[PDB]
Amino acid sequence: GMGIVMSLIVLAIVFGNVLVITAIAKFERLQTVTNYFITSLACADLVMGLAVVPFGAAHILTKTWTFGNFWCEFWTSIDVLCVTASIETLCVIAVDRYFAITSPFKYQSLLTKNKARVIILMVWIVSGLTSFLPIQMHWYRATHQEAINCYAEETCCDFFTNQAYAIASSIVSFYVPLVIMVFVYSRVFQEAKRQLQKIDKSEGRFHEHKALKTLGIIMGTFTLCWLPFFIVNIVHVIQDNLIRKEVYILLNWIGYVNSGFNPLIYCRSPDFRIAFQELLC
Amino acid sequence: IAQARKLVEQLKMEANIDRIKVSKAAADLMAYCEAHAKEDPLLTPVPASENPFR
Amino acid sequence: RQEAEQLKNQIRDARKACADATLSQITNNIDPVGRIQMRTRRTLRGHLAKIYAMHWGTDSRLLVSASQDGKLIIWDSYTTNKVHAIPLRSSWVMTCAYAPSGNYVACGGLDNICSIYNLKTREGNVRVSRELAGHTGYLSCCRFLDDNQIVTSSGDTTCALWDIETGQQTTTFTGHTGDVMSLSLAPDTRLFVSGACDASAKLWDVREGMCRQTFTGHESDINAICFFPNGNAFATGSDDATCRLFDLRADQELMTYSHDNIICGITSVSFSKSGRLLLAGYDDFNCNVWDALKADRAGVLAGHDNRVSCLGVTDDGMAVATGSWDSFLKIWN
Amino acid sequence: RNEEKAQREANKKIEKQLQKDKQVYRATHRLLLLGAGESGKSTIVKQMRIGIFETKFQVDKVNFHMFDVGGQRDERRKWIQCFNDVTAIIFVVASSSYNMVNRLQEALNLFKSIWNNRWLRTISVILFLNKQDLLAEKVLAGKSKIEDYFPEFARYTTPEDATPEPGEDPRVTRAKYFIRDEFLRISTASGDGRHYCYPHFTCAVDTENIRRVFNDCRDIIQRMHLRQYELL
Ligand SMILES: Nc1nc2c(ncn2[C@@H]2O[C@H](COP(=O)(O)OP(=O)(O)OP(=O)(O)O)[C@@H](O)[C@H]2O)c(=O)[nH]1
Ligand SMILES: CN[C@@H]1CCc2c(ccc(O)c2O)[C@H]1O
Repeated sequence: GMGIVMSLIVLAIVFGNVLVITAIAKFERLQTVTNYFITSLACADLVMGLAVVPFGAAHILTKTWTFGNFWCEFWTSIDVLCVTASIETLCVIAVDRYFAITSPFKYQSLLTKNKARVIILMVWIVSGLTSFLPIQMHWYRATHQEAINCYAEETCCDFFTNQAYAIASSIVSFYVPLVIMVFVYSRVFQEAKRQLQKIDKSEGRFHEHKALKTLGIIMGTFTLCWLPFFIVNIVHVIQDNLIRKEVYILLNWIGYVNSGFNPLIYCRSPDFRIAFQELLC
Repeated sequence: IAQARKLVEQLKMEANIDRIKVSKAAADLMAYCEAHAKEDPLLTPVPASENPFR
Repeated sequence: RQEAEQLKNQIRDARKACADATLSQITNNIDPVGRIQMRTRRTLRGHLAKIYAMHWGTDSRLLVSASQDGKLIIWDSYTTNKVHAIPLRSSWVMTCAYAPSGNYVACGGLDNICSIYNLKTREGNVRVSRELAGHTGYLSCCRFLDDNQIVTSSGDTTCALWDIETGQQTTTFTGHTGDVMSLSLAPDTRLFVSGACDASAKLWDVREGMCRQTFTGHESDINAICFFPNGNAFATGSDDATCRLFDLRADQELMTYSHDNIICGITSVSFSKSGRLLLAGYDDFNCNVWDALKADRAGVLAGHDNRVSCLGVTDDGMAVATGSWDSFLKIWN
Repeated sequence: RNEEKAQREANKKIEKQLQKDKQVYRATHRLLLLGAGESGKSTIVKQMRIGIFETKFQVDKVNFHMFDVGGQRDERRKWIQCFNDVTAIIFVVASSSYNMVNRLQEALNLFKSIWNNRWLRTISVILFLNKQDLLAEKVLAGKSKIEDYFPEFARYTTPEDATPEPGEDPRVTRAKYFIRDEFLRISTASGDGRHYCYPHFTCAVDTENIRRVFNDCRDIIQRMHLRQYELL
């Protein structure tokens, strides 16, 4: 049963991400500045679903890591790299939507394909500098008896960090983008209300749930998927024995599930539906 | 009143012409198409050696 | 005034007496052409806005296109290389032409004037050579009779023959009621036909300057007109989703090309080198290939994401070029 | 052999200039000026300045490009497909010509024809109801009455939301709002939410007619983006 569920999750993630990527690549009407960020987000989710999930599933089911310590370190590094680079792209998408509405006249000059490429490489470099660099140089390892013993054991693959890294990585990956997204979407909601109020005043007699039904979905899925884990990450390092090891993995997998929802949230436009009808059937 | 006269004069110059039967005209068109069907790259595909766009 | 009704009755009676058979009744045993499948070979990019006009060269290698952004680019089909790019004084451009000798290019639009550009002469950068004025309405089409004379049609319900050296209307043609939308020249350049917005097509004489015949079979404005390679027939297409073939000698319609699953307009028509295939562009984002002698569809051209507004076939009949509002050109084979 | 390399040199130079022109093309807004006739288009053009005719004016470092087609005069408009991708259409109508020969009904018919076109299905209209003082004069004077030419005016009453300017007579504002609602009804009936209408009361002495267009275009672009992102 557990294997069936995990295989279904892997298949769903891979299918959705591959479909979105090939739909963007095949056609020319879907190649705009906005779709580049969506392409980058779809890449990380595919790499996440293709690499991280199968090996974590095998480690959970077998209850024993059957590879060397090098592979465990590499797997942890790519896990952090994929998680970091996926959240930070949603912030970029939100900022682009913010600039498209509040300043409509200067939006064309503000963002260009070259600027989009520069931003994407900057995001990926920042994501890579916080995952491979501190892990491969062994700057994140803990210094207690269980951590040392399990590092020594060749069959371990477990997570043990000190306070500084567990705080810094969590802050960079989650907490900085959250404030930006909140501010952006609040301002967008205010602009929508202003326009709706103008329309009603001008021509109301002849004739805000629409904005809520979208913004609430967008923010709620992300928050409910990634908040509990990034709270318990700080909690279990702040004080010991409060958080069991079996809840850390559960919350982490709940966060992993979010990779399979992004294509539904961000690719529901009529153009994407038409493109999907062509490639499929 | 001149416009009516101009139209009437024009109608008289397009009714006094020598017309042929539709059968002969259709036969002529069919014969031309059949004769020149050999030299039609779109109708009969040309080999890739002679194709300049491939 | 009532004499016109009697005169028109005599014309209909004679035209009814001539028709003793149907084009379909004699081209009934002809084997069909089958199915024709064409694939895109080239795609030309560089226009910032939608495209209205396009014209091939007599060398079957170079072509010109016009766009609403205010430019006029000359392409190289074989290598996909831009050769020239002429900025236009007025952005709104509706037509373009390419000279038979390859030394000039015409232009025109909503400014009511026609401009002639000099390409292969002593011009490192292309510069305006002449400007022809005198129309009181927007231009619709223009074709080069020679290196010194040109014929144009406008929304003034009139067509004119110009002299580039002096810049005056040598001959003017009158008789249409609505705007003239297209024209085409005969291979010998002695007669030409035009299609207007009053659902009527007329046959003109270049030297004499007087109309000869009138054909009326459409229910709406005629948008495109093409001329049979033989020189004794022509085909038109209107925005009621019908193409019709007329015969000059018989002075009547021969066959109509329509289907019940299409209801959009028609923007362009063109024949093939032999004349067996009729290619027509529609508002349904695509193009259709017809059988001239049987009125049966033989294929379909798809790949454009907006209206198809231009269509042309090379002089050697080797390739087909289509322009669209998606600011792209495609070559089919 | 060297011929192929020679052509690519000219291709690179041409493609460099096309990049500069794309920046200008996407940073400018095109407006179409349309009027019924004897409405006051020339005066409206004159105040913003301070075949075909084009004017340039820039407000708040934004470039606008206005077109006035006057060479083509006909009752049928087949050139109107050329303006599929304009930002807005400016419609000018003389509000005081409700009795002279009816010109107001002809303007309403023209507006209805423009609104329901198959190609202008995503273009908003900025409406300028011109000649306000003549209307006020001939309404205050009892020489003529509106209900003689528009029977529906008898049963019409001013709405509670109306805010007349100080010192204005109730009859004048009733007439103004009736004429405005005559256009607003046509605008609202067939609209699907993809394009609206922005009506304004203008005059010869007005000087703020260049800010109204700026504000309306900003609203148009903002609403288009909001609708695109499924927020409106
Ligand atoms: N009192 C008054 N008169 C105006 C106003 N606008 C225009 N007029 C007058 O109306 C006359 C005709 O208006 P024009 O400014 O010529 O506009 P137009 O060229 O007639 O407009 P079209 O006929 O549509 O081209 C002019 O002589 C103006 O003086 C206005 O706001 N108030
Ligand atoms: C073992 N799983 C890791 C553990 C810690 C961690 C993750 C993701 C992003 C971060 O910034 C982290 O610090 C998780 O994917």
